[PDB]
Amino acid sequence: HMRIEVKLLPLKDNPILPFNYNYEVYSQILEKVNSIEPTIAKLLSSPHGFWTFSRIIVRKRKILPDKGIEILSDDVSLYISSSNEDIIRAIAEAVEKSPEFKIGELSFLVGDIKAIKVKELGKENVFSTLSPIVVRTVKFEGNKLRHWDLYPHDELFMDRLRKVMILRYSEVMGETPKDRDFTIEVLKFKPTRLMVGSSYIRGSLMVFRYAGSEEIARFGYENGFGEKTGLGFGMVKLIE
RNA sequence: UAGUUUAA
Repeated sequence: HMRIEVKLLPLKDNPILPFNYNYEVYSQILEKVNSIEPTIAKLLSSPHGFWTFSRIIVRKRKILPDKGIEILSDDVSLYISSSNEDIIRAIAEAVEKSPEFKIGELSFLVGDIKAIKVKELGKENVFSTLSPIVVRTVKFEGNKLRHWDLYPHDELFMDRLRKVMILRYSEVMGETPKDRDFTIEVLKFKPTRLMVGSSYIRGSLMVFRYAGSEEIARFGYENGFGEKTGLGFGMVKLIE
């Protein structure tokens, strides 16, 4: 398990961060790890989800629903996480090498790059969503095959996430997970829709209590929960 | 930041 904080610096003044920055941040991270390691940057774009990143955390904010989030604080930080040590490596160097970010009209400098300590998984534990968890099912509109975004109150929901994890864990850990049973009781929730390119993505910010696997947890902890983790979704933090 | 606008 490896988790890092990347502190960012705003320029110029009265900085305003759009809410769907979500996609771009990932795009730029893919350029940056590309130049220095085109080979490891293939895992970044992998849909099977070898990593996660969080929202850009803004500690002092004024929320102005028209324009975006107001930055009142010196620096804002973003947290990348993953199970295999070598992606974090790539990104550390990659961004420290070309620390120029722009999301919409807000340009960014990479201030320091630290390493976050990983709070030891409990026996039974609780997670807050550090970036909205996504889960989807196939849905047909007439002829073509598109997908439909799920929320915890949809019933299929709990059942996709079981598949989505077991699928993902076998597809990276390389083997089937020993114990496949888990259940998550949902303590909080807010839905969100974020933009990517021309399309939309709906996912569930939420707090919740997970029980029933060492690895499914240790795994969802490192690489996040559900689908599309690579784009900045699924990352969780463990509060108790 | 138990939180972040907009609800196919």
